[PDB]
Amino acid sequence: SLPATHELHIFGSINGVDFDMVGQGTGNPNDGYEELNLKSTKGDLQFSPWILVPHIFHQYLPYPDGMSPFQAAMVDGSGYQVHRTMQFEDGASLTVNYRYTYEGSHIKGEAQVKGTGFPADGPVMTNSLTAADWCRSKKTYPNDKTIISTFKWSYTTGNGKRYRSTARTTYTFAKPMAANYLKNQPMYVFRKTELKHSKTELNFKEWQKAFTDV
Repeated sequence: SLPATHELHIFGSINGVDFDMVGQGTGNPNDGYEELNLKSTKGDLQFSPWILVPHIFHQYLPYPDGMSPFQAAMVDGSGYQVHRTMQFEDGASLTVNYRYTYEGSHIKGEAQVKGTGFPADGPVMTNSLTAADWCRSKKTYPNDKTIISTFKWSYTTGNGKRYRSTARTTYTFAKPMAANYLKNQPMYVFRKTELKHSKTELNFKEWQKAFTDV
């Protein structure tokens, strides 16, 4: 059934330096809200925690006329895997692979990240990231077991300057999606992220709304 609570183990390397975080959260699969708390299990982070946004659960995202394909693939237990690639304007790049398991309304996420190419004088490694612009995603369905989502991303720095990226995300479903979804392409989603972060800890929130060009 539809999720209510969730945990995430997110780990890997930024610029060849390992990191690992765990924690819990909750959300509302009826209006797309997610809260997450996470803690370092190997001490201080050596990069902007903002770099983990937005990577830190589309099972919490509803569609205009019912379940999103992600909610559907959790409810029937078939599920889906995720890969995301993101390219930064300063040549950095980042990947993330997700796997989930489901226990009633509880989700367990494993997210493995590899981030490289971040200038040492750059806002990631200087920790000069303060906020995340609103972001529009475009979702398309090239066959019945795949979705592609693409978007432009932007952080605000220290000085009111902007650090950009682009992103392509690939969802791979074990069962064919329902014909419904195939018919309303593309699906857009607007999302805002908030983040409060120490060196070891952070509280994350997301707001999400799916709409067509209708």
